[PDB]
Amino acid sequence: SPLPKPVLDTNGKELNPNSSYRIISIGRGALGGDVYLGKSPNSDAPCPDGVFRYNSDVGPSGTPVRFIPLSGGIFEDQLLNIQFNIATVKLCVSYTIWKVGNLNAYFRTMLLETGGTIGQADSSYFKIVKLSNFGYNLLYCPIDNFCAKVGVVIQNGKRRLALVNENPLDVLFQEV
Amino acid sequence: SPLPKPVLDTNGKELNPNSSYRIISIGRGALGGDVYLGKSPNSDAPCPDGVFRYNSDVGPSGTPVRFIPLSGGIFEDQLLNIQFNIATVKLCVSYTIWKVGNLNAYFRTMLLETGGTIGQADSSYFKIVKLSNFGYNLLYCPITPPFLCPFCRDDNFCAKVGVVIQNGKRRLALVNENPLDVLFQEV
Ligand SMILES: *[C@@H]1O[C@H](CO)[C@@H](O)[C@H](O)[C@H]1NC(C)=O
Repeated sequence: SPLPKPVLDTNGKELNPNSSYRIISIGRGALGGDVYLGKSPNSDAPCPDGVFRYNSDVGPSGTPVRFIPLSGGIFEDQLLNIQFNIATVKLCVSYTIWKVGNLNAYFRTMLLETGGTIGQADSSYFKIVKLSNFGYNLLYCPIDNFCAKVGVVIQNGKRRLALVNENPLDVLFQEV
Repeated sequence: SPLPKPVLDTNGKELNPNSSYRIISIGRGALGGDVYLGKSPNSDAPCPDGVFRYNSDVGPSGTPVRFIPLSGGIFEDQLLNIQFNIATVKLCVSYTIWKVGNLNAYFRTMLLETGGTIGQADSSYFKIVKLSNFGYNLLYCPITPPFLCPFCRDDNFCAKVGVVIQNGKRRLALVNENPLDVLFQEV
């Protein structure tokens, strides 16, 4: 019985819902590459709708996000929505909001997408956990409580975030 | 346009339409204060609609913006729209986009607001220029006749963007003199 612990950014500050963070990797160079909003393949969607991370961190920085906790603050092991915190055209507002996709028969998993909703019964909820001595992991939780770890599959040469069983993605939160 | 000059951020790097910048003050201390999206008192907008700067740089950092040229890249003396680069609800998307308000007969000028459009005939276009030899200034540049604008004189009827004190807050606004001197810090 430990009690709720705050998530901390790379500066050691508690995550604030009114701030923006890049989700960066544990690794540097070739193992680096921040999370970003990109275009998927075989995607009907009118807007960018894939959640990816870069193939190395020697290039662009990630797309910032905010965390919308269901009730109150950003704490470990607590449900929240995640949304890329940038301006889009009216059409694409939905497509900043993280969502888990339909089970993809080739990968035999669900890939992370955008196009969901904030704070509803149909929304995709995630939690931030410390499964490790350094950094955090993201889990997807429907409706401990039957969650799934987020990691990466390789899709058209890109790092596509997806649900996995082993090697989840280790991340830190870098205030923007 | 004696060869076209890209606008540079605080690292000397050319500004890009797909990055975000904070608009920061140039002076530090009490002269400091980044641009932010704030709630206007005396506005019935359904979302915050005021372009302000903080009263010193000890407070929060500014609301990031992106620059959206009418055409092409980001260059000095070239028309662009400006938008605070943040997620909002659908009804509030407009209120990330910079525009010039109507004549405020009390301040005897127009206040900078959000509520605008991007890349249309009705959009509020601005330019990034170099008046003083350190940092940049913003101008508002009417693309139709500014019947209503007191300070739309300069050259092409462009007006200097500066600051007025509204409920003890620095509110951006068209000024006759003392333009706001700004640097762009990549987010
Ligand atoms: C910004 O926009 C260009 C437009 O083609 C795109 O290739 C790129 O992702 C971005 N980066 C740079 C450095 O231009």
